[PDB]
Amino acid sequence: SSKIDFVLSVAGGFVGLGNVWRFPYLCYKNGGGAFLIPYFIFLFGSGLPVFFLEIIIGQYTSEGGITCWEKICPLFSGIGYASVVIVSLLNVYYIVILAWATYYLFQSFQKELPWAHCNHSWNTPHCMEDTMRKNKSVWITISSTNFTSPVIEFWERNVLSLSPGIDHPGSLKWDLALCLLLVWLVCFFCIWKGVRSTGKVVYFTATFPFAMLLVLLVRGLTLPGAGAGIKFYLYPDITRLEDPQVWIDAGTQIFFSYAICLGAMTSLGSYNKYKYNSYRDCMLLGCLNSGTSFVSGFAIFSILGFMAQEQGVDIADVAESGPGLAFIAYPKAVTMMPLPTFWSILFFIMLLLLGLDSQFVEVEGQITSLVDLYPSFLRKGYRREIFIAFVCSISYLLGLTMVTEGGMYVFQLFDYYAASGVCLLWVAFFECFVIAWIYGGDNLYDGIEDMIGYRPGPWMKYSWAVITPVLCVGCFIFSLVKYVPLTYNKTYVYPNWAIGLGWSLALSSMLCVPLVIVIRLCQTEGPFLVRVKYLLTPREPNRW
Ligand SMILES: CC(C)CCC[C@@H](C)[C@H]1CC[C@H]2[C@@H]3CC=C4C[C@@H](O)CC[C@]4(C)[C@H]3CC[C@]12C
Ligand SMILES: CC(C)CCC[C@@H](C)[C@H]1CC[C@H]2[C@@H]3CC=C4C[C@@H](O)CC[C@]4(C)[C@H]3CC[C@]12C
Ligand SMILES: CC(C)CCC[C@@H](C)[C@H]1CC[C@H]2[C@@H]3CC=C4C[C@@H](O)CC[C@]4(C)[C@H]3CC[C@]12C
Ligand SMILES: CC(C)CCC[C@@H](C)[C@H]1CC[C@H]2[C@@H]3CC=C4C[C@@H](O)CC[C@]4(C)[C@H]3CC[C@]12C
Ligand SMILES: CC(C)CCC[C@@H](C)[C@H]1CC[C@H]2[C@@H]3CC=C4C[C@@H](O)CC[C@]4(C)[C@H]3CC[C@]12C
Ligand SMILES: [Cl-]
Ligand code: NA
Repeated sequence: SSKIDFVLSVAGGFVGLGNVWRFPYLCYKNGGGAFLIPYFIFLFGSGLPVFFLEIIIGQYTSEGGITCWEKICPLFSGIGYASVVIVSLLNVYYIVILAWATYYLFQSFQKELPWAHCNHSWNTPHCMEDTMRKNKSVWITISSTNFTSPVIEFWERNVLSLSPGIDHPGSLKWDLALCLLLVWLVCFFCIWKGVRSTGKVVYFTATFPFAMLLVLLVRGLTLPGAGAGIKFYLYPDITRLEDPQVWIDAGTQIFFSYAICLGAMTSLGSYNKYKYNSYRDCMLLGCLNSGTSFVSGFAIFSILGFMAQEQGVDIADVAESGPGLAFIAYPKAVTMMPLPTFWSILFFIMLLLLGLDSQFVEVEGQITSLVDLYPSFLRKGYRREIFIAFVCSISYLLGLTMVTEGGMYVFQLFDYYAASGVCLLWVAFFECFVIAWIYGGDNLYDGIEDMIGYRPGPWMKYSWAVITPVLCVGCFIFSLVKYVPLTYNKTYVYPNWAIGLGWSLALSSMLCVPLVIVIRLCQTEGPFLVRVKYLLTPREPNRW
């Protein structure tokens, strides 16, 4: 029957740019092995339980993020508002990764891939072919004067034209701005047309990324130096765990790949029927998502090991410890691959297919949720379409700050602060806090038992009550006690203003929870304690 195999292909995609592009870069920046220990702890202690929580709240209440929270606990409706703010910021920068992929795809159509060789305008006199780096280039006859990879030069110089600092915004790169518009135009048209159902080709869309990843994985494993990369990736370095960043990055990557804390999962749960075994699906899909990231990591690290031994440099220093590692490692593998142009086109098409799907869903979700806040006004037939255009246009302009020559720096701030980090922990802690301690985890378990058919094991409630709170709060405090500034590629120190601006992006979402609480307390009438009590009590969430 293969009912199980059918649902995964049809349900929420278990691959995204977070698997292919966010996970490898965060791992690498944090050491290969160490990152994995907090990552798996978070996956089982917070990630999977929160994922299931969001799906079931949505299923129990039959409502999306903003409205579901109001039913479960009225005073905590701010969690839904915060999720919308986080989604709005994510949509602005997630599409920038796609604009880079589109640029690489246009570049790919040439007979010779630009990143493959070094005789080009962007290339510095330092750049040397990687085969040459080991052979007579590095401290052999003339000592290596900081020689660099053609692929790295293409990314930093042709694609990014990286400025010295966020302080120099530089010129708007017209080519990346046009690529961003193309990605945005596709997004608007698919959302406006309402092209959300692709029953016949959903299979190709699901299979294509996995097939491409398998080819990349085989290429890497067959590449000399793969074992060293796999060891770097697999073997943990404990000293790293003593740093707050590895924990925050690992736990948050779990939250990122899962789309938890964005209000997407509550909405997906709402679509599910009341009597559905969502618990089985959440476990399968969450494990598959994490499994994809874990396996993709083998591919990328085997290539990094190869690059490290060709160049003759440490695996840690071979490629960027920043967003853009995928743009260096995977393109290099393609060059090694026979018929490179063909593989490059496929990889960037895959990157595009994974990202676009996610972006369409996220932007539709943002727009729908925003329309729902004021439905009568925004349900006029023209007005919804105008709203979609407005959201797409405003997000495109903000994205323009990131397609400038100093825009990579702005992108790193957005990736670190806007939809990841303390903001995700804050929303997750609150979702777990309210369900576990206000609504009552056991009370939810009565409802889950009715919906799923069987009472769930003690793991979900313990995670909501203790493990997720302790992991989220502990990581937040640890980061503050041992504070380390965001640094781009390990060598760039962000100005103090930039860190404050990044904090504001994190804070805007975070502040929504306390601010709404205050608004609710004021609006309700009565003695303070009575107000709090009424606001705490659930508004008929069973909806039988
Ligand atoms: C998300 C939106 C609404 C608010 C945040 C926008 C931030 C992240 C973006 C938008 C414009 C960007 C700025 C663009 C131009 C400048 C002036 C320059 O001399 C220093 C960099 C600086 C100051 C950038 C910092 C990052 C920046 C402020
Ligand atoms: C805004 C809508 C119409 C989409 C526009 C897309 C077009 C006009 C943009 C987006 C990506 C751009 C390309 C990006 C890469 C290259 C390869 C380079 O060696 C020559 C320029 C060229 C060929 C650019 C030409 C203009 C371009 C194709
Ligand atoms: C609706 C609102 C948020 C749109 C805001 C668009 C802003 C964030 C984007 C769009 C166009 C961008 C500008 C394009 C060109 C320049 C000239 C350059 O010498 C300084 C940076 C600057 C000034 C960019 C700053 C960021 C910028 C102003
Ligand atoms: C929502 C509640 C918990 C407020 C939390 C605010 C805390 C966690 C945030 C908000 C603003 C942040 C500060 C913003 C700017 C700077 C200057 C620089 O030296 C980095 C640290 C520091 C000092 C940040 C530390 C953490 C910070 C103080
Ligand atoms: C409870 C009912 C009345 C809904 C109230 C929603 C209000 C209180 C919430 C929802 C969205 C929230 C806003 C979302 C955007 C931002 C980010 C930054 O620019 C300042 C805070 C601010 C402005 C928030 C303030 C509080 C806010 C306006
Ligand atoms: Cl992940
Ligand atoms: Na994706």
